[PDB]
Formats: sequence, C-alpha cells, structure tokens
Amino acid sequence: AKFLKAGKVAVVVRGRYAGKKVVIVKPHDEGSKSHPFGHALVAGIERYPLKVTKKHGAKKVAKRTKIKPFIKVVNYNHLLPTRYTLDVEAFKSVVSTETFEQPSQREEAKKVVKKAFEERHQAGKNQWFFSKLRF
RNA sequence: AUAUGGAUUCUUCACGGUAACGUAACUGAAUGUGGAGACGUCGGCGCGAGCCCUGGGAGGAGUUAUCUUUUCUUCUUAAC
Repeated sequence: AKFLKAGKVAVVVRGRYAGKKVVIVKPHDEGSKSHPFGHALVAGIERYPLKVTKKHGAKKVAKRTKIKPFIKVVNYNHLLPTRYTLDVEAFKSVVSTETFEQPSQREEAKKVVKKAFEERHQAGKNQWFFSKLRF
C-alpha cells in the first residue's frame, strides 16, 4: 500500500515549481539530519516543449522541442502523487544526496537529465508527463 | 536621446530556500483575468509624532534688609 516509489510521477504544489510535473527518483521516508521530514529527490520540467505542427520547418521544430529540467528536494506534503510512471534508470545514478550542496555537480546532473528527457520526448511516449498543466 | 559597467547565453531567455519566499539585474505581441485609484458612522483599547511637565550639566538675565544650590531664558536637525 506504498506508492511513493523510485519511478512515481507527482505534481509540485509549492515553491517556484508549483503546477509542474515531476518524477520521484530517491525517496527518504524517515527524514535525515537535514530536512527532518519525509522527502524525496525529484527531477522535473521547468520549461515544457511547445506544440509542433506539420507547417513548422526543420529549424523551428528543434527550437520548440527544447526542455529545461530541474532537480529539487521536496517535502512529501508539497507533492500530489499521480497514477503515472516514468523509468529513471537512465539518470538515477547521477542524482543523489551528493550531487546537491555543490554548484558544479548540480549542473552536471541537470544536463544528463535534459538529454534523457529530450530523447524520451522524441518518439513520443509518456505524453501526459510532457504536457503542461493548465490552472 | 544614447554609451559604458554589471547581469545573462555553447542546456539560449538567472539562481537559492522543504516551504512561507529571497535578490542589483535575470526576453514576452494579440487577447484575456485580477489588483490599486476606491470611500459610512460611533465606542473603548494599543502604538507613533508634536506639545505639556520634569532631573543633571554648560551659558546669559532677574531678585537679594532677610530667605531661596533660587526665578526666567538658550541647548535645534528638513525633503531625500
């Protein structure tokens, strides 16, 4: 009866990313010395790709499909779990507790996440995840 | 009207905080939505400003047969 697993998709509810979909990578149920609460390490989308029609040229399609990712430690109370799933094995090793608290390692993980999201978006799958929420 | 500095970009249009949110900055046309402009009267209570009262001290003046370390007066600080 536990659903906050390592591939669950949730919606951020607070903190500059509210209304943006996210996928849980590493959960921490019994808190930690820092962040003494139930929290998860998540990677999400900050700038969703724009809709592409058949009239768009080669240059414009590549521009409109760019995705800007982010990584964040989020309290459980600030997430809204969904029923969707997204495999994270391609980038689970690069995001962890170590990659935070260091500016250089945060950017290295983000570009790896960006490449994974771009390839996932191409050859369309997980269409709900890449669709911007309307509110 | 315009230039320089700063900021931003090879992940093109910034990062931090669990969060409330923070910052020297940190593209946004049509169209749409929201806020400010924009609001009665009476009652007590809290707080601020000016005034009033008052202690010590540094100056000036008055009274002094007798008494009064005394009576009066100056000691101020704007927008931004």
